[PDB]
Amino acid sequence: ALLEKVDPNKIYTIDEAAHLVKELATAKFDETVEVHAKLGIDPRRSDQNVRGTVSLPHGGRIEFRNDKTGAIHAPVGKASFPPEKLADNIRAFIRALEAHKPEGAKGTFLRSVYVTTTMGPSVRINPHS
Repeated sequence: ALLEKVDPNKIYTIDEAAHLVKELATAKFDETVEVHAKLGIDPRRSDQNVRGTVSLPHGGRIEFRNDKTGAIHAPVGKASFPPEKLADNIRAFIRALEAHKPEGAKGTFLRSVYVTTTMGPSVRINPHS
């Protein structure tokens, strides 16, 4: 079972997650791996809008933007990808995100970061790993 391979309370490192999202993807087609991050901003305030692009080391087409709840979502590869390639794409997105903490936001910028495939449990990850 998948549920028992993921600890909902545990925070995983970028490497661990990459190797775990492969055991969660069971579909016969190739699921997309997606990164989500709840930002330390206020959706209410407009000068706290995060919108930038980034080139994935292993891919390339990706531009992010905060949603109505101050959250950022982005695909970082396919579940078929070798684990080390997912791990690099995950870091490249974060390291890029962190450079955009708006001047008008006080507090931790990365409040929660997790990874998911098209179906299944989410994998909470330590972004500083």
